Amino acid sequence: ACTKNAIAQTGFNKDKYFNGDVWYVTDYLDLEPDDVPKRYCAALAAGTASGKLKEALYHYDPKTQDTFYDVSELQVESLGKYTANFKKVDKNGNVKVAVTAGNYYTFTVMYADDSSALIHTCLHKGNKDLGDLYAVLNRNKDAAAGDKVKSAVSAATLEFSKFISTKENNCAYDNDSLKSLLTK
Ligand code: HEM
Repeated sequence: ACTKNAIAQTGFNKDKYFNGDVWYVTDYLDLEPDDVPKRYCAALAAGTASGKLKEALYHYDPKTQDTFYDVSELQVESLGKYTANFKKVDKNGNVKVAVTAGNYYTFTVMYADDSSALIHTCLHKGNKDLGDLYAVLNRNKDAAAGDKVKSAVSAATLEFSKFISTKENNCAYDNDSLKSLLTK
């Protein structure tokens, strides 16, 4: 179940966030913690491609090796808050599971600057959801969370100490695929 109406950053700069570059998840918190593994790897690219607002996602379970990519065109609900219907693709953008009604995520940018961000997502996959999932992002996959983003975690009435880091999982990413997938 998702339970939070995440508030988007006041003054969110959409063009900076959606600049075509990659964001790495460094830390995450699911309010239903058993919905996701204790060890995980994830990243995304976010950009406008031929006028269309896009995200490309990458998930990797470092223990099971379960791997998947997704592409979505985001619809705007308000500045910094989006609804994304996703398609599972291979790294080259070939469709494995087409877009469908019931497959979407919400995506709220709670805080962002040039290097760091805090997001909330609620994933819906038919009648399943994966809970309220918060993620700390950085442009540098190895960056420890700094004071701007940690303060934003506090401002959301969360505790950064409870987030799970992705940093000790040997995560290696294909940035080229993420960038190219924005067009797909
Ligand atoms: C920016 C952040 C994230 C977004 C927008 C997001 C989005 C999604 C989407 C769209 C799917 C469905 C993929 C498909 O079936 O095509 C998915 C699945 C999944 N995500 Fe995420 N995710 C994010 C971060 C994470 C993180 C950090 C974790 C783990 C800690 C995670 C764990 C999972 C798992 C385990 C699944 C598979 C669910 C299933 O097998 O049905 N995700 N996510």
